[PDB]
Formats: sequence, structure tokens, C-alpha cells
Amino acid sequence: ARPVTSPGQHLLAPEDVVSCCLDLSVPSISFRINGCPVQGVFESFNLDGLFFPVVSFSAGIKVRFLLGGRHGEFKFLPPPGYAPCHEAVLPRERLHLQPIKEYRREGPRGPHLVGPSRCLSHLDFVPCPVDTIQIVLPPHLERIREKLAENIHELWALTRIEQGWTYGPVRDDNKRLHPCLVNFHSLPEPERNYNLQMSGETLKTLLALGCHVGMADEKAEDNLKKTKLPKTYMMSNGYKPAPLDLSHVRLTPAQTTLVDRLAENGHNVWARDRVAQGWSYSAVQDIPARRNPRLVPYRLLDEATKRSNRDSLCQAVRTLLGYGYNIEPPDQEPSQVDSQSRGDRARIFRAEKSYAVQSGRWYFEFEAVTTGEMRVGWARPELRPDVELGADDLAYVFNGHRGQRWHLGSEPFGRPWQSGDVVGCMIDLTENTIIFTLNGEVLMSDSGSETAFRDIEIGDGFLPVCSLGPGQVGHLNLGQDVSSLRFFAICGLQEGFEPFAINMQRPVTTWFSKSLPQFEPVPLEHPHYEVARMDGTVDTPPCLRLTHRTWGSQNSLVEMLFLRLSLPVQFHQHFRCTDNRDDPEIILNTTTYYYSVRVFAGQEPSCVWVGWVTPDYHQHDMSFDLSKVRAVTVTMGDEQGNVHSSLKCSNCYMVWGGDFVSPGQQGRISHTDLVIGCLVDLATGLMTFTANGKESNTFFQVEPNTKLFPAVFVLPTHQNVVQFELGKQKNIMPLSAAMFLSERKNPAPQCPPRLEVQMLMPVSWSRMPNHFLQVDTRRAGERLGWAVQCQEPLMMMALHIPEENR
Amino acid sequence: ELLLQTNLINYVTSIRPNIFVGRAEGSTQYGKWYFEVMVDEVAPFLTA
Amino acid sequence: GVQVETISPGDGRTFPKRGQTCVVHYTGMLEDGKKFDSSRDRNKPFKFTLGKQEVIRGWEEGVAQMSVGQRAKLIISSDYAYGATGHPGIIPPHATLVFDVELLKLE
Amino acid sequence: VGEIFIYWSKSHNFKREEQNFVVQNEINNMSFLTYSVQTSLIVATLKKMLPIGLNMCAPTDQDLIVLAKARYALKDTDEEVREFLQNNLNLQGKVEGSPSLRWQMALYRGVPGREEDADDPEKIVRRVQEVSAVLYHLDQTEHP
Ligand SMILES: Nc1ncnc2c1ncn2[C@@H]1O[C@H](COP(=O)(O)OP(=O)(O)OP(=O)(O)O)[C@@H](O)[C@H]1O
Repeated sequence: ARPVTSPGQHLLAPEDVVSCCLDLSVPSISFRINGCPVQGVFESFNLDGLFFPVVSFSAGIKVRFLLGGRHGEFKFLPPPGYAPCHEAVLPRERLHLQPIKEYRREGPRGPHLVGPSRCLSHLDFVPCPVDTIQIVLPPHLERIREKLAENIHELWALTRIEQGWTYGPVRDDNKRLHPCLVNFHSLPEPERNYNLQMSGETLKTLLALGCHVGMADEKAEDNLKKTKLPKTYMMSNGYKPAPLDLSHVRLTPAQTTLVDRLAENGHNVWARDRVAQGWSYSAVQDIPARRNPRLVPYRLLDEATKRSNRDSLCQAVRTLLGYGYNIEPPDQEPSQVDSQSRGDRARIFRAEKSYAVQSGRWYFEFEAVTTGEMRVGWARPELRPDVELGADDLAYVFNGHRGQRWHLGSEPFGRPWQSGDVVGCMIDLTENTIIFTLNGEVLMSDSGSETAFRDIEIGDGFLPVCSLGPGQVGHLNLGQDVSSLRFFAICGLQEGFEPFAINMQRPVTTWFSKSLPQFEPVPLEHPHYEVARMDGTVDTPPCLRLTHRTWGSQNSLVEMLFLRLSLPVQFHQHFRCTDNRDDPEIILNTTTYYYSVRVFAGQEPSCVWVGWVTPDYHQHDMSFDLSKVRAVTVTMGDEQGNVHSSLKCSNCYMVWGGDFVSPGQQGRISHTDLVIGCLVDLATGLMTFTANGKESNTFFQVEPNTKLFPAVFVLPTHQNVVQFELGKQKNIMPLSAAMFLSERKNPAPQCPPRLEVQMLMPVSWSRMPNHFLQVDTRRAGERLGWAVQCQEPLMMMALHIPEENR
Repeated sequence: ELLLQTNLINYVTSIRPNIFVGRAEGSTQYGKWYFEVMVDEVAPFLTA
Repeated sequence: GVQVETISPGDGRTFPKRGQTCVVHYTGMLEDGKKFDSSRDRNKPFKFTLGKQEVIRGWEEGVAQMSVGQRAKLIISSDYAYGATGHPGIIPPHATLVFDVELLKLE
Repeated sequence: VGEIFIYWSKSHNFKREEQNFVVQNEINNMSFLTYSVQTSLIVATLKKMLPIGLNMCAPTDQDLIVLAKARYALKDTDEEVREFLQNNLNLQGKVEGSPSLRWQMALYRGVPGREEDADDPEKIVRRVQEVSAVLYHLDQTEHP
């Protein structure tokens, strides 16, 4: 929190109006309080995503979002050039207030568990039509091309009069009369040129698609019977639309699919052209301002516009098909999206470990509100959060999307579920069996067995578990209210199964797999990574060396690895105002500390980043590079500008190993280790780096009280990857002296047991709260805006780990 | 700094409208956006 | 010395005078942001008479600089709060204290 | 169905004839369900109808069911088992004894009609006897 000056400063209080302005061009974020400027700005921040307005609060608040238009009238005029936020609502959405990244919701019969939500990306608004300029129309195609440009206008005009449109000498919205309504030659040549270029473009588009068109009969193409025009149909100008008429032509599912692809490319080409001309999207059309309600990539368009475009294109596809030219939808090439990592994508909810059952007959229910990827069953207490449910021996589950039983792999079982279906899960620890029912009917394997699994070793017991994929919703009923169970009586009660939470006076606590990367000690038995603690010799300091166990061999795992040291160095509360043997006074009075990383020969320096991270680094980026580091500048100025301070904030201070590769050695595997040394002055906030002795040009400045962990990000390319060297330099203290109070004046390098290497893990188990804030969101009116209310207080007892600031 | 620390803290939640704006080369989205929030009631110390 | 930064405005006229009993609700933190005291945790306003040297010097000056109903942040240096000795087991030696005080009433 | 299954278990010619017929005609019991005692239609139908029988008995009668199975294992006749149930109809499971019976009885009384029944001791001595006999013979059939 950085104090910011404004007239009559005060913590947000009733009748306060906060205006927020975001200029993505700078980029910059600025505020106004009750119309007065706030003398501070955020700027130069990351732009790799989409921004949304947000309010955060605790209980005891009531606020209203004003977004302009009919969604809250502004109390102050937006600064010149800024657009009301209500205009940014996408075509196929309706404006409303929503929570962010919710894993749980309320529902008619109880709490609903929610899987991850699929989000758009800033690149989803870039139209990307296929190249269609290198394409050269076949001669036969070019002959139909001229007809396509004008005939398409013909069908349009027939539709336009059907719209009630009549030619307008002057366009008028009340008139519904179009100046551009007339004959293709009558229509202005520049507008006509866009039409003619479009008809040729469709043929080139097909060639790019790869569908092949050649005319089986030229005579059939010659035979045309364009529909006549009624007099009411004719425009004020008197021009009559004469689309050529072709009742005979028919489509095929592949051909219809190919027409949907054709409509996408056309719209994307148009969108790219309009963007180049300088248009943008807006929920409310504004022709003078060059804002269009349809200027989005075809994928995000509303269904009505999609249907209209598909109709036009399918009419045009048919005219070519009827001429005799053969359209053959291009072969389909197998494609995989893999939007995210499956091992870390689906959200897993399990009961708390203390509820594990080691005997008896237990039953619970899972209602599938959606019908997508969802798994439900029983898991062992040591279930891992980064593995798909049932992909290993730690869970026996049923996947009702297609019908499968998962345990150490997938096997066909049961039938797919439908929305509202209830899956009953039974475990019988006397017979050592697991049974699944769907709406009370026991699901059976192909062999006809009525037990999904059998001969199950009890071990440490079992817990109810479920897994929800992106965009999925389930309802887990453990049976505290036996009356709430919907099919327990039908199947399970007589067979002798008890609801899981039958005699629990409190609801069963659940944990979920949280996808927030966290640093954890490298496991002692990690199959791929091994850390060795090397003692300091007469010429070598203490070291922590990383080796890739399974390098080269098959099944080797090669991915970005984010490592840090378990303990931080802390900068002083107050910064200082403005032989080769150590000199005792200098070394006892220095505030500069040092540590190095040795990158072994064979490890590519271009695949290594060395430096520091703050306690809040959480990026498990598999394509990491320094441009992805979070950064933002906070600039505080005076009441007439006059910048007074400009602080850069980040969570990763590193140098790239590639900056120290000589251009000559570049492109050749080096035979020398690269040692990168990091120096921090804890009393001034300065951080500098050296590469093989030479001082580099990279330097950073941090603020007092900052906590920094030594860090290394590496993509292994060798069996010996890197080595943390906890040594010293001349007149510079080792890291142990900064980390440990008792060693504050000890210049001998040390590596105590607490200091160890930690790696970034993508998923962790997290306890879901038993109660949640009750937030009421509604629309107060067309002038008041969108109201958010939260009145009932809620508190938790937090446990804080000091060194990790978590 | 050595023992684990404890304290009672408030639960906090966030609310947004479904409005998403960004920038990319060749994007169809406008660049400058504006909105407001009016505070009707605020209890400074509903809890400790 | 003590620096006073308003958080919420007060009445603007009624200030404590020597010999008066100020009633306050406060939360104390160390400069690094660690909480060590709060009257709201005990749910009982803290009362102290101005000029009787009952509280630290930083408090004596800062609260006197406030008006009734006002909430303010007080930043107090070590020499004004506890100096070198500190508060054994609570406040380290040579610690700057940040307080979030609210002057509820005067009596 | 339970009476037919009891006859099947008691007699030995019945089992031989069933096994023969199935083997000779190559009748796939799995075809109907979706050669062996498990596959026997006679026992499969009984096991599929059994829930309707267990539904007749209130949970309070589970103790009498165990007792009746215990005599029938002593090889007593139906009139005998009925008499013992009639006499020591006071060995019924008590509700306050264990919470499980509490929620079981909650469900049972919630089901309409079931609350109205179980009020005449003849009903109990009949239903317990029947269900206990069926469960006994099921136990023997499944057991080696
Ligand atoms: N959103 C769009 N997607 C694809 N093609 C388009 C789109 N808008 C315009 N076109 C092309 O421009 C032609 C415009 O000709 P037409 O006379 O039918 O429209 P208009 O009345 O001039 O309207 P507009 O103002 O939308 O250009 C369309 O036939 C089509 O070729």
C-alpha cells in the first residue's frame, strides 16, 4: 500500500464516488475521488491478458457499479476518449455481476461444486483469416467469379426489400432506405469493388481450405433461371434484385461444415479490414466513432449473425455446386487443443483425511448438473492433487461423460449420464467391492458384473472424491440429511449401506486441489531430480547441486524447472542515506552479500535464469522468459503533475544466461562452466550481477524490508544442470551471514540444514471453508447501477509462516 | 520470525461485471475504458 | 517525533486539553506490519488522562493533535515510543510503532 | 418367488434338472440378466426381488430376523419359528439402544403406509418368519 494524495483524503466512506480510467495504450490506470484527481498512477504493467473492473471487500459494505448507458449513470463525465465500460459486454453475453474463480456456489438443494472456468484471452479478439492472396483462381472459377460478385448483390437486394429496404437517395434509419441499394454498376464503384473482391475471395478461400472445385458439366452452369422481381420488391431507384435461382442443389454434413468454415473466414477477413481502417467493437453502434457491434472474431459472434452469414454463404456455395463445379470438403487433419495441463486442470474435491473409512458399507450421491468431464468415487488418503483421478492406484472412480471406470487406467463401464442424473457410490469394505448406480440402477460392465471394482486392499481407508473438469458443476451429497438422498432407498438401504455422513453433527469438511503454484522442498525420492549437498572444501564453498536422474534415457522428463532456496534475505528497515585476504574492518562492517550459480558445461546457458524471487512468485510458466515477469510502476506526483516518486515493483529479479554467451561461442555447445554471481546490498537496496568475474549491465533497486529468495529457473539440457554455490567474495559476506542472526558476523560460508532447495509445484491441497460470505448482487435500476451488498461478518483464525510471508 | 503466528482476520471476496478488455496487435477492442463505483454504506469496524 | 495522518475526518473543533480523559480505540503494529496490540480485540475502549504521563510520548502528542470522532494513523519513532529498552517480549529494541487510533469521545 | 427358491434349495433333483436343462439348451442366463449357482435364474430372481421383502420388515424386527434365522438353522419348521417369534416377540430391537435404528425408523415411518402397519403381532411373526427363511437359504446357497 502506497499513500496517495488527494483533496480531503479519507478512507472510502458513504457517498463516495470512485472513477477508474484504464488507458491500455500507455498502459496506465488512474483514479478520481468525488471528481478530484488522485495524485498517483499505475503504469508500464503486463498486458498479456484481459482486464476487468473489480471491487474487493469484507462484510459490512454496500456499493454500486456505474457502467454508463442503462447500467448506472455516471456522476462525472468520462475524460475525453475513454469509453463507458458497459460497451465492452460481448455480443453473446448479458451484463451482470459475478464472482471470480469460484469453486463452489449455492443451488436449489445445497452447495454446488464448480470446476475451473474457461476464460478468453486477449488474443481471442484478433481476427486471423487464412491467407487468400497467393491463391490464383482457376479459369473456370474466374468465369463464375464475375457472376458471384453481382449475383450475390441480387439475392441481397431481394432480401433487402424483404427487409422493407427501398433505395434511398439519402440513407435514413427511419427510412430503412439504402443509398447502397441499387444495381452492382449503379452502386458506387469503391463499394462495388469490395463486393467483387469478396466474390473472388470466396473461391480463393475454398482453394486455401483445400476443397477442390472443377465443373463436371459446363452446360449445367450455362442453364440459369434467376427468380423474377415483384414491383413492391423494386427499390425507389427501381432496380430489381435478380439473384440467380437454383432449387436443385443439395448439401452434405461435410459440405455444410465446409460452408460454416467459409462464413468464418469471410467475417474474419472483413473484421481485419475494418480493424486496419481503424474500427473497434462496441455493444452500441456508433458510425461516426467507427465502433461496430459486430466487430469481433467470428467465434464470439451471436447466433443470429452467425446464422445470417452462414445462410448467405450456403446460398453461394449451392450456386457453384449447381453450376456443376464439384465441391469436396477438404480432408480433416487431426487436431488437439490441449488448452491447459490435464494433470493440473480438473479440480478435485475430496473429504478430509480424518474421515477415511476402514470398514463397513458406505454410500453417497453425486448429481451431475452438467454432462461433461466429471469423475466420482473413492480415493485413498494419500491422493495426489496433480494426477488425474483414477490414473494411478490411489482412486477408484466412475466417469459418466462416456461411461468408464478409472483405476490405473480406463475401461468401458456403465452408460453416459445426463443433466440431473444422480450417481450413487457404494463401498463395501467387508466384500472389498465398489458399486455404482445411476438413478438407482446398478451400472454393469460389459461382462455383466455388477461390481465396478473388487479385491480392493483396505489399506488406510477411503474417502469420497470427485473431479470436475473445466465448466462442470456437480452436487455432492454425503447423506447428513438422509431425507435429502434421492435414490438411497431405491438401492442401498436394503442392501445395508449407511450414508457416509449419517451421524455427523456437522457437515463433512472438504479439501480441493488448488492450482496456485507453490514452492515445496524437492522430494527425496523424486524420479527425475536429485539435489546433493556438497561440503565446502579447501578451495570450494558449500554447494547444492542439481542433477537430472533420468536424462537421455527414455521416459525422461524435460520441462522448465523453477527452484529457490528455502530461506530469504531481508533488506534493512532503513536504507543508508544517499594477498586477496579480507580486511577485517571492511568485512565486519559490510552490508553486501553474495552467492553464485554454476551452470555446468553442457547445460545451455540460454536455458538458465539466475537471480531472486519475492515471496509472491507463483508462475509455473512452461515457456518462461524474462518478458513474462510481473512488473508495474507506481508514480506519485504533485497536484500540478511534477512527478515526486516512481517505484518499480516486481516479484522476479533475474538475469538471462544467454546475455553472457559470447557471439562466437553462440551456436556451439561450450566446454566451460558459467558462473553467475549475485550481489545484494541490504542497506541500500541495490542488486547487481557478474558473469565469470566481469560485472554485467543488469541492476535492480528494491525497497526496504523486501524479502528475496535466491532462485534459478532452468530448462535442463544435461545430466548436471546447475549448482547453488553459497560462497563469498573479497570483502563481501556469504548468504549465511544475512540469513541467520547468530552468523551475522561470521564470514565463514555455511549451509545449515534449514537451507535447502525447493521447487515450484503447480497444485496443492487446500481446505475449503465451512462457511462463505453471503454476497447479494442485483440491478438497482437503469440509473442506480448494479448493487453489491455484504452484511454478515465472517472471520477465520489465520496461521502465518513468517519467513514465507504467507 | 521463528514461531508460527496467529490472528483473527476477515474473509474478503471480489465481485466483477463480465467486462473484459485488453490489447493485442490487430485486436478489435478499444483501448480506453472508464467506470465508477458509488459507496452507499460502509461499517468501518463491523468486526475487530 | 510522531507523525499524524488522517484516515477519517473528525468534528474538527473539539481537541483534547490537558487533564481530560480521552477514550480511544486503537490497533498497534510494528513498522514491518506485525500487529502487537489492539483494544478492539478486548472489545473495550482504552481510556487515558492527557498530561499524566500514563502513555508513551508519541501517543501523548498524537492523540492531542486529533479531534473528537477522528481516526488517524500515528507513526512514532523509537525515542518517542520505547527507545532502546523496548517492551521485553512484546516490542523489540529501537522499534518504530504504527498505530491506528480513533478518538471516540472526550471525558 | 421365495417359496420357489426355498423348494429349489431343499430339493436336489430340482438343482440337477435346472443345471441339466441350462447346459443342454445352451441358455445364456447372462443374456437375460444383462451353468453355475450364481447364474441360476431361480436364485437371481429371488435376489432381485429380495429388496421388496426386506422392505416389509421394519428395522426393529432385525433382531427377530436374526433369531428366526438362528432357529431355522436349528432346522425347525415354519409353525415352530412362528411360535417362537410369537412368544418372545419382546426381543425386538429397541430404538434408544443404537442411533442407527433411529434414522432407519425415521425413513421407515416417513414411507407412507409402513407407519400404519407393524401394529399387529401376527404381521410381525409372519413377515419375520418368511424373510428369515429366505435369507437363511440364501446364506446357505451362497456359502460353499
Ligand atoms: N459483416 C460482414 N461480413 C461479411 N461481409 C460483409 C459484412 N458487412 C458487409 N459485407 C459485405 O459487404 C456487402 C455490402 O453490400 P450490401 O448492399 O448488401 O450492404 P449495405 O446495405 O451497403 O450495408 P453495410 O453498411 O453493412 O455495408 C455485403 O454483401 C458483403 O459482401
